[PDB]
Amino acid sequence: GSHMSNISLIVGLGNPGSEYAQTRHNAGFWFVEQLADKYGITLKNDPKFHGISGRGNIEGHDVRLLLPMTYMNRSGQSVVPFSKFYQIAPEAILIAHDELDMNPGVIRLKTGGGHGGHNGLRDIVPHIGPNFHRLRIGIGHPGSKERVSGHVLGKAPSNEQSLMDGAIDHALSKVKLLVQGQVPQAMNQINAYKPA
Ligand SMILES: Nc1ccn([C@@H]2O[C@H](CO)[C@@H](O)[C@@H]2O)c(=O)n1
Repeated sequence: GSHMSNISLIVGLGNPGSEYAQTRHNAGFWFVEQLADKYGITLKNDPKFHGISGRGNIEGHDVRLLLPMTYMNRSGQSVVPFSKFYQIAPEAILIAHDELDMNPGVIRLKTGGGHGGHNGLRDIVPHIGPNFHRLRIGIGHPGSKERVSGHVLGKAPSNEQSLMDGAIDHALSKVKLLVQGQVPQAMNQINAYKPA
């Protein structure tokens, strides 16, 4: 299975389909797809676990990537059985997701805590507990709670998209630390990112 807090499973949350691919709620997909491309990890169809998944080497470590294809609020129906089958403990899991409570261009590595109202995380924490790592990709908040669906299911304006893209790019460069178990250093160096 997994080994200590070397990250060996990286999950990106999002919704399937071209209609959702550019929406803010797919920030985790963006990160994992870009990471897969950087390291040459093939993301292939994985019907058994209701997702797309891959396995390959990141910096000398065997890592698995997962994009649930369940729709966001059923993400645990992919992540939980996958992690159980491969014997990956929460402490070895990184979940990338959009974060309403942070600005575009802000990114943070967090360990633990609740779902913060994120309905993908809400589907995962009850099963595996909170002690997985999160890459919180700021997307901003619409202001009101009745607007949250329109915000997360919206396509950001170009300035906000550029700010998210730069943050995601920065985080990609820090995955080496994570797969090596250097979570403190990764946290410091990811959380210090500024866009300008
Ligand atoms: N055909 C496409 C076009 C874009 N994207 C993703 O949407 C973000 C915003 O355009 C991009 O940053 C990101 O690539 C996608 O996944 N597939």
